[PDB]
Amino acid sequence: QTLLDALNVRVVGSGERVLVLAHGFGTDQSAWNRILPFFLRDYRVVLYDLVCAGSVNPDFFDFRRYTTLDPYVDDLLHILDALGIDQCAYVGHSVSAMIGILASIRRPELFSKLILIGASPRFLNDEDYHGGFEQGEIEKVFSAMEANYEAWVNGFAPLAVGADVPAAVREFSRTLFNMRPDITLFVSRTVFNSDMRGVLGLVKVPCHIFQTARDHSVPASVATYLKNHLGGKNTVHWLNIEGHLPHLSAPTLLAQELRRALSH
Ligand SMILES: O=c1[nH]c(=O)n(-c2ccc(O)c([N+](=O)[O-])c2)c2ccccc12
Repeated sequence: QTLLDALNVRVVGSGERVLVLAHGFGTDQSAWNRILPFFLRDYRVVLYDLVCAGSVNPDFFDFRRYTTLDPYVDDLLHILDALGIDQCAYVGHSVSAMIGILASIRRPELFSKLILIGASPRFLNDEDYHGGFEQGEIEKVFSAMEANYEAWVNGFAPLAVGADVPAAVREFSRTLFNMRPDITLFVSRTVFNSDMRGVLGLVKVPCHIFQTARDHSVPASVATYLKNHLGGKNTVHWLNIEGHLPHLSAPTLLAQELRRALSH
């Protein structure tokens, strides 16, 4: 209840079937603004801000608490229990895909299906696994972010959007620049340190894996990896959308693909 207020929980739409939209890194729930109109007639939509969002009071971001994805999972389950949700479809972008995977292992009855967008269980390369990033490269990123946060945002946002969609570049820049820099750096280490490979097989809920073309954060092989390793019935959607942020860059097409996945 003070948690619902703290994380800007919003419930809209005319339907009864519950659809949770959970934003990822560098954004807030406003990233779903252009999807949302397509779900109000036939869903009950639940949106919230991760505690790291620039829209959330930075006083709530307890560095002693939010050291792994688990406490983010506790926030998500607290919200669904407080709303009296006993079953939903969940859409998680970026880190929210991994949050939803973990939540479903904790509460396998709460989710009818997960829709994962721009999802990766591991970013760092090793001898047996390609995530797309070297440890040395990530360190240099953290240094740049510390040196000049604004410059870092303005250099990274075009790469994350990927396609030449200047409105989405401005929009992602906007929400990243609203995040407090100390929070952004800490969350960025949470993201790069994540390793969800050992838990994928514990998932038993069906997963739709939405993979864009030329996603700077997620090589194509990682979407294949999720399809092979998630424990339940998996479907890969190879979206006709370029870049990591299809909800910002191609909302009308992403909305129709979500509608299709949520039907069957
Ligand atoms: O240089 C980066 N390259 C990246 O691809 N990411 C990143 C990794 C995972 C993601 O889900 C996102 N994202 O933008 O939602 C971004 C970063 C995430 C935080 C900080 C820096 C970076």
